[PDB]
Amino acid sequence: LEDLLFDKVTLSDPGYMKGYDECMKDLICAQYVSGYKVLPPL
Amino acid sequence: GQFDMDSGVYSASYFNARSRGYYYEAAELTECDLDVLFKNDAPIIANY
Repeated sequence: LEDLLFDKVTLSDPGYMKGYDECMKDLICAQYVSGYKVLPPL
Repeated sequence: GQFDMDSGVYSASYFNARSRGYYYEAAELTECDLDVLFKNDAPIIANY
């Protein structure tokens, strides 16, 4: 049920170990040009 | 702005990149005549 709930919701992953290198080559890319960073959860 | 900082995982500044090369294009622009301002009679304010 968690699988179905997370699949059916329109959520994009902010890359926490590769994202800088994914945008390098949306809002997730906008983070590094604007000057804000979305922190990982606990 | 202090020195008796507490522990914690702080967020530091964004270190911005630095210029590595210089790329230039101009399409080989010609020159335009601005001596037409000093070619004929001086225009009248009514007929500028």
